[PDB]
Amino acid sequence: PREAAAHWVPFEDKANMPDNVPDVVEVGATSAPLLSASYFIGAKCKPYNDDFMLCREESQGSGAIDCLKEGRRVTRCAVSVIEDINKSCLDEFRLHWQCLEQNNHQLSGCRKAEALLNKCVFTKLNLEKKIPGLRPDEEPVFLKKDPWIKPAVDDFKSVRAYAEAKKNGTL
Amino acid sequence: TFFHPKSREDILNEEAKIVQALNNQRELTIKMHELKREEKDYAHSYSPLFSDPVPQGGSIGKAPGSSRE
Repeated sequence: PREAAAHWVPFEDKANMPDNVPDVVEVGATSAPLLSASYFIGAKCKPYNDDFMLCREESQGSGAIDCLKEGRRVTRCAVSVIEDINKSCLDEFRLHWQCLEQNNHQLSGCRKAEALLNKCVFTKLNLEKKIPGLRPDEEPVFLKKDPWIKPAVDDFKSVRAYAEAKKNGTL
Repeated sequence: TFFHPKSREDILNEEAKIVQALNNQRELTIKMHELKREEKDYAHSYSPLFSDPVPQGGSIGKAPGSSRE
């Protein structure tokens, strides 16, 4: 849809959900860690997200009231992902999303921390980043060795960690 | 003796043939006035190829839940 125009007062609703709709926890994670975790979530919640959008399509207008179960399963899959991250790969996740916040959420400025995060989650949770729709020929941009576009300032903590990890062989 | 007119019978047959053809034109005229102002098909009226009238809209933010029947 469109945005508000010419005037608009926010207004909430202090009511509760109907008793026939059970209760579900919320993701509660903000823009940056969520954007970091997007790929790991999509690698794990693919069938659930697809089933959600399919039941929205089949309903043909009543999607807001017929797809609640599917959206609930999606939310739970997401929470399991982020809980696995915070339990296991916390500091690397923090490096990534803070490196992002000190940019415009351009992923190009955070490749080192992204590398450490992909490595750790692939070794522990067995979840890898993948950009689909590409041919075997095209080289995905997060694995290019010497990209054209580089950040204005490589983050400090990320750089120290990347160097120490090459020295330790973890990468 | 010089009076050599066409017979009554041939005259009547010729006039009958004329009236028959005129009635044929009458029926053709009515049948065409009816064939026109009869509802046609969408393909004959708008688009032979894309005969599906149903409008598919944009694609840049296609929202699942926007199709309907």
